Amino acid sequence: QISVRGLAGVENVTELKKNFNRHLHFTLVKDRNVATPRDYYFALAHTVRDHLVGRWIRTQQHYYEKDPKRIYYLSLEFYMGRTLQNTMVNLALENACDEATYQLGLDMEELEEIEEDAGLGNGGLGRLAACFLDSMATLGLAAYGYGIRYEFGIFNQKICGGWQMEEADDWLRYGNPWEKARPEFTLPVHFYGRVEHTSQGAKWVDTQVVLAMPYDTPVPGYRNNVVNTMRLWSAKAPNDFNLGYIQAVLDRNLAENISRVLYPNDNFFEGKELRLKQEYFVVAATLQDIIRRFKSSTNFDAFPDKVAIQLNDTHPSLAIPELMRVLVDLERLDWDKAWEVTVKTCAYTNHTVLPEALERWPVHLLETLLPRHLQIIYEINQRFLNRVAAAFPGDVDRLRRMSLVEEGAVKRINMAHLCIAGSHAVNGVARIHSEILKKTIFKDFYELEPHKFQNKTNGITPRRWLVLCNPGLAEIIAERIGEEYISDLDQLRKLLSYVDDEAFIRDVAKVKQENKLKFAAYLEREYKVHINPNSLFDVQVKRIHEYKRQLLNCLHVITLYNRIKKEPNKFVVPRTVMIGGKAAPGYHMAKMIIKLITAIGDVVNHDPVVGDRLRVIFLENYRVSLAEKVIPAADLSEQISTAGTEASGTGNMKFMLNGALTIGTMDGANVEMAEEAGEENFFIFGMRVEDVDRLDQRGYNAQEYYDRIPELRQIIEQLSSGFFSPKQPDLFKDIVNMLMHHDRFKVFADYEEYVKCQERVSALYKNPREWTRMVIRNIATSGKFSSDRTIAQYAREIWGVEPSRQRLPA
Amino acid sequence: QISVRGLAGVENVTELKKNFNRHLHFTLVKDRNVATPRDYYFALAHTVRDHLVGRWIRTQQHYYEKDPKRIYYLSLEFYMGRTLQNTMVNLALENACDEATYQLGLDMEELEEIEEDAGLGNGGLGRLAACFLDSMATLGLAAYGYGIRYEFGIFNQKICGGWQMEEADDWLRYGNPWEKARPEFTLPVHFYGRVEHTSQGAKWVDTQVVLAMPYDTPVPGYRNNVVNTMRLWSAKAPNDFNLGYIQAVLDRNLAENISRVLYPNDNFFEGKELRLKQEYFVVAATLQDIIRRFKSSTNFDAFPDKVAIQLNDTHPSLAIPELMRVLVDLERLDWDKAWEVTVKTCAYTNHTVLPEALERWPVHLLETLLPRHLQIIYEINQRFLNRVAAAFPGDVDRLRRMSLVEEGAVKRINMAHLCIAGSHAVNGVARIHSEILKKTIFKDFYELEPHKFQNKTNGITPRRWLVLCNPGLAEIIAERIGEEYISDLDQLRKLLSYVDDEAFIRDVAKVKQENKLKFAAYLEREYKVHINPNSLFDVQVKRIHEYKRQLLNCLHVITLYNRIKKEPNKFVVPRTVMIGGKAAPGYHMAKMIIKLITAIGDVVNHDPVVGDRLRVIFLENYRVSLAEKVIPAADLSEQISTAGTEASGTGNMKFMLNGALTIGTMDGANVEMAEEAGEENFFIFGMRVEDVDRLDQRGYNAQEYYDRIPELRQIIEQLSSGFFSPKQPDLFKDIVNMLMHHDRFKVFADYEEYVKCQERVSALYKNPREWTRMVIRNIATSGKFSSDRTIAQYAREIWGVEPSRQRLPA
Ligand SMILES: N[C@@H]1[C@@H](O)[C@H](O)[C@@H](CO)O[C@H]1c1nc(-c2ccc3ccccc3c2)n[nH]1
Ligand SMILES: N[C@@H]1[C@@H](O)[C@H](O)[C@@H](CO)O[C@H]1c1nc(-c2ccc3ccccc3c2)n[nH]1
Ligand SMILES: *Cc1c(COP(=O)(O)O)cnc(C)c1O
Ligand SMILES: *Cc1c(COP(=O)(O)O)cnc(C)c1O
Repeated sequence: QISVRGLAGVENVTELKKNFNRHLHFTLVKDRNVATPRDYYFALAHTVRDHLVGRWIRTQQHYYEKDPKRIYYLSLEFYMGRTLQNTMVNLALENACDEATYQLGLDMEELEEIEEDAGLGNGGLGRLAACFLDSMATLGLAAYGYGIRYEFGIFNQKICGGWQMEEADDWLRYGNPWEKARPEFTLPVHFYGRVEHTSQGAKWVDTQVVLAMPYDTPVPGYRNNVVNTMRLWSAKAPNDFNLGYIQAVLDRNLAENISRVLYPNDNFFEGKELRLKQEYFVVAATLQDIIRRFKSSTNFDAFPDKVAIQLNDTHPSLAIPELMRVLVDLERLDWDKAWEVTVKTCAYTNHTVLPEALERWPVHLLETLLPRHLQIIYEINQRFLNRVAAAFPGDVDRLRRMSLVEEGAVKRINMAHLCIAGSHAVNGVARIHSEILKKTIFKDFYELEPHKFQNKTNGITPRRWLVLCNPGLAEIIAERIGEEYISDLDQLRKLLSYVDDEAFIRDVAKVKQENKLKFAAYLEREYKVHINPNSLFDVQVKRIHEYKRQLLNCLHVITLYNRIKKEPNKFVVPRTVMIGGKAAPGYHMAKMIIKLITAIGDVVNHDPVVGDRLRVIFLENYRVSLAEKVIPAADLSEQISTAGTEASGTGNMKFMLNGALTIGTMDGANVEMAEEAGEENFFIFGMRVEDVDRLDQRGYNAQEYYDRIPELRQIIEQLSSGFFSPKQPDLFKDIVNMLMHHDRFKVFADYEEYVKCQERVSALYKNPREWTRMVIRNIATSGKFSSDRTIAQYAREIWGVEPSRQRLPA
Repeated sequence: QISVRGLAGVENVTELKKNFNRHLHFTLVKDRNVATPRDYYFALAHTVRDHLVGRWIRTQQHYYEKDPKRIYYLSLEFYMGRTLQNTMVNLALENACDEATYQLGLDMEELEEIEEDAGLGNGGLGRLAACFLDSMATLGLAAYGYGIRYEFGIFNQKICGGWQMEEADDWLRYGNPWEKARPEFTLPVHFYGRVEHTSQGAKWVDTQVVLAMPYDTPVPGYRNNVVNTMRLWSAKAPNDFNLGYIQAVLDRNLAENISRVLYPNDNFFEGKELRLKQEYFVVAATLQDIIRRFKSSTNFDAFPDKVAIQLNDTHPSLAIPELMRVLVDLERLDWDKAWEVTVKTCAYTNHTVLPEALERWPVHLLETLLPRHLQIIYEINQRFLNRVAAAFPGDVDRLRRMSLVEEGAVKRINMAHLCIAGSHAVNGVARIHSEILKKTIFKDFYELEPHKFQNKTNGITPRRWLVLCNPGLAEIIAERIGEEYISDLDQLRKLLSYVDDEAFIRDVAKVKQENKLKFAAYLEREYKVHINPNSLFDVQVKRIHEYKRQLLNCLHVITLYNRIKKEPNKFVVPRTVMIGGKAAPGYHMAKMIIKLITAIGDVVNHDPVVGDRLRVIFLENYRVSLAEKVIPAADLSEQISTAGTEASGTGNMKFMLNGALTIGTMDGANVEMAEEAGEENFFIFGMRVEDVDRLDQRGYNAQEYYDRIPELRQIIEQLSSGFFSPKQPDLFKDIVNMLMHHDRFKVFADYEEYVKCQERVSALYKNPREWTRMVIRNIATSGKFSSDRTIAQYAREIWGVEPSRQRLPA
């Protein structure tokens, strides 16, 4: 039916149906009378996977014969979401499968909804990994994502009594048609042991062995017949393992626990052993695989011309000492040559400046678990500190601050320092974030090695984040400017000359309305809740965190509520305020915030005076596949972190792409978004970075805001006295308390400017034509935030590789 | 090439090749340049599985429409072995796959060897279950095998320093192309809880829930297009399970341990909780499945006309109280009606009379774990004991002996008594065994209910145990009498009129010789050991156990050795003595026996005076697929258990079928084998049942044999003094000791008659023509021991079902 969904040729359709019935009989062992929709999803999934196969074999083939430089993207997280629609989109099968399934009288859209999210990440970081893979494939790069195949992904979020409950995300229960187990490339990983010295050199002995078994997942490029690989390792016990008898066999669990579960903390370090085992496991098995693949081209000098290893934060920072261990202890290169090889191979992306997110591992942990790596780390440190001493003679304090070893009650290794020492490039993830790295957190490193520091502002793939989740907007755009923008997002600027085209204005607004209608129904059906879809859709979707300031949003919500109650008969632009996100299981305050939100919902949604002027909806189980539904439906995107705390953000970009206006602070990539659209086209409010710092110097006193702002004071009194929790009047005492005495994120500082800015949004919503011209100005300048731009920048400025857009043959 | 292997039609062959390349590309994602033999095995396995599918769907279909009475074979063990060749044989594909693979230049026989044994059993009992399935399918019965899909089967056996080491049998490591996961028919199983009483009735509450997820395996009939199902349950935790966070997820192991590992004790009870959980798990999930299938035909009166449940020993005896629980507590039938339903549904096969193999569960165990079932058991007991009292008034002692509850320091439930009480038929497994049940172990039950007691002598399937493992013998038989014998084994009597046919004599002997050559090479290649293949092949293959008397065999071996040393220049028929079998991991004495055997091998195989007159080979890792190789190669079958201890045996039958003569005691099915062949055609020696009993009454004194038999005394002295263990001279003190003071199995009683009988075997081996006429007389009368005979007897005399041989359509 729509043209960006490709051709539905009579041969293709006939062929898809034929194969759909083949898989149902042969793969699924079902006939047409007993098949459930789950079965139909499956037969469709095997039919689409069939189209990937020749392309996958041919791509892996071509890399063997061309032997280009290979990129290894190492991450503990890959937040994939569903695979079926993405695969159709990338192979131009969407319309033909739609047609094929229709003629068997099945509805594709209904089948698509049965597929489980692969939720192997927490939020922005794992999801960036996913976008990056799609972009690497679309840009023809010989790139491999490497991670852990967790048996349980991010937990499923239930609400009970307005509280978060956690359930295990058992995503493999029904099988994963997308992965291919490769038990033939199983590799040993070593743990514990001790180090002996020979005349030969150091030797790591008496280790426990855990096996790493890889699972391969196809990553198709956008219509280029390139299919790359994501390889994910699983832990398996060896068979002599432990080997009274029964118990030995049952104790094989203790080794396979390494890959059992994703750690669910977003932007927060927890120094547990099982986590460090996860990090060593993925690093050890990957390096052997990388090395094996290099030996099928004695000579390690060429290694950096054949291999780039990108580290996704510090989570795989052990790649650096592991690479040293292999080169020094097993390959017998001298120290300096090995070190040159390592530094030229490795690059580090930093994703955060929150000090509680920075990985600092206790020494006693690394000493029991990885005792050779601890030796290598010390040796790295000593040599690094000798370079600091020679460049800054006498600056003793520099030496202490720059050490990889933190002194203190418990000695720690600062993994970020290890990454900077052992990488040729260190990048941040938006311009302002990269500037903060050079000015504060890594100022010392930057003075030593200015040439290492770079910026690579994040992007999102427009395949999933536009073509796939928003076919109607994709189509009306293609109707005006063609299809070429989908792999060249800068082309969206051509849309500026349509900003006064009456028919374009109408089409952008109609697509938004259709998405609102579709999402409003999805609310009704799956969670029995009624929204007015003429209202403005105010959405804040992201992990629950104090720095992200869902609490600021709550204050605005409660204010609107209080204003309606004071003057009940006054006009007010209707809103639906939707806030969604998971809280880490032990982050008590994030759990209270979820509770505050739903408690506000209970008061607000049941007030008859309110009518349908204000609704507050907490969106349960926020995940990739729910982002695909709500983001196209949003009018207002809330990006309201304290200036200097959100490294980049990427939800922000998703919404700019999809026809929402942004109310945000000058934080993270919001700064670049505003500069691409024009500050007039954005709702900028609040402290700048500079303002937060001025506040830190004289001291943040929240009391001052509470005395000066009567509307703020009423809200605190309401929170305090049990307005929102009449059965437990003191339920929110921890929230009030934090806000008044211990708020690291200056929620009151920004309140007054936020409410004013929220009034300007309502004023523009009153004028549909102008709301939409501004929407057009946003969508039109969202080109920069394509992850294709970001990856082409990594490729040229870090990896030394040319992207191409040229199709491999079919 | 050979005619029992079916047709190799030009269309078939072309089609198999086409599909073989299809699966290699599409299923396996490999091309021809990177494929390993494991890959080729796999593509061949998916190609053959494709031929099963339409037949499987059509069979399950036909049972729904015909609605015949359904048989449920409940066993904790199913010893399957490999599936590929069996499937080809049964679908008449063997020659065409052979041809198809040859033209791709691959050797089928080499691919077949990559398949793992499904070793989900310990020995005779699990293997009988497997033969029974093949026979049920071949006889057209609507039959389902139900068990547990263990992640680890019987351990792999390594020898180190002549000792058994155990390794985990990780048979699913590479996937199982034969099973189809059916996560849609997942069923709850309940554990722990407590019982409340309502006005409604008893109610089992506050239980832990474990999920049972079924895996289906096709069981093809012999060329009849019937394909039955073996359904095996896997344990899965529920998702709210336990649900700080990480630990909850990791603790899902404690529920899934239920299906993790097969208990490895053959013919020995170990009362561990995990085992009782295994037994309840398979019973609970199966009964729900049975019941669900019955409700798609209010009325439970018809239930016994629609369902037979056969219990494989007492291992699923909880079926009986579970069936009561469902009917009484959930379906709300009164007690008596429920009881009538249960007794008419259930039948019990006993497989052993060894008192240490009998399941007696501690009460405190059933009370914590299954507290309602314990109530039901008591109620069953009380009512049963009231029937005993009314039939035998005043016989107080009868009441105590017949109780389901054993009094004692620890109260126990005698599960065998529960089975007899709650079944309409109780059968033993050979005639002499069934007679011992009625005369000793269950004399009291038999006086109460004579009509319940039956015999059903075991059989083996001739598809695996002749056509498949011994194509050459199958073929020379088909050359004379046709192919029809393969599903009608009695037809082998026609072979008696060929007992003086010179060409037949030559062919039987040539096939034996070829098998010896083939097996002798397999020894050379896989385990670097040299056998003379002109020697007589004396094999004893079975689990290692004191009652099976591998020790008797050792004594014979050592005697032959001593005789050669006394008169080194005298002629002696050369032998290769091969003994193989696993020992249960904690059965110390069985572990010492393995050690004695290999220690005898070290002395005997290195004596230059011996030459190649005597070799002693311990065959490592005895399993189904090694039985398929050694049994066709055997000349002499050793079946030498003390009279009254081996319930039936089935190895005995395998060898009669395959051209070995038998030296055995009048135990188990040896008695029927001898009577079918004629006692002249068998090497019968030793105490009868009656003789063992005479010995028990005056007392077994092993000293008396040691004083009277000088050849026996020399052997004990050699064992004692370190002849066989010169570095640890006292290594065998436990063996000598047991033999002298604590031998429950009267090894010395039988020694003297055994050695004499072994001399008669050597005398006949000297005359090839007469050895072979006698072999012919055995193979010719082995018809009775077909498991088709056994199953047709179960079907008519217990299940009330007519077998048919009529093909379903193709
Ligand atoms: N918060 C940043 C976000 O601004 C940025 O857009 C995105 C991609 O660059 O990454 C986000 C981010 N996630 C994490 C993170 C995620 C999981 C962790 C697990 C353990 C220890 C630290 C951890 C740190 N950092 N930055
Ligand atoms: N020993 C008998 C054998 O003579 C007979 O041929 C075969 C089939 O009927 O079954 C053998 C048998 N196995 C067992 C057995 C096997 C596994 C067990 C696990 C736990 C407790 C008892 C157990 C008892 N009994 N009889
Ligand atoms: C894009 C995305 C994120 C990151 O969102 P931010 O607003 O940058 O925190 C987190 N989760 C999901 C499911 C996403 O799609
Ligand atoms: C037939 C068979 C058995 C049973 O053998 P017995 O001699 O009756 O103890 C045990 N194991 C395997 C592998 C078999 O094939």
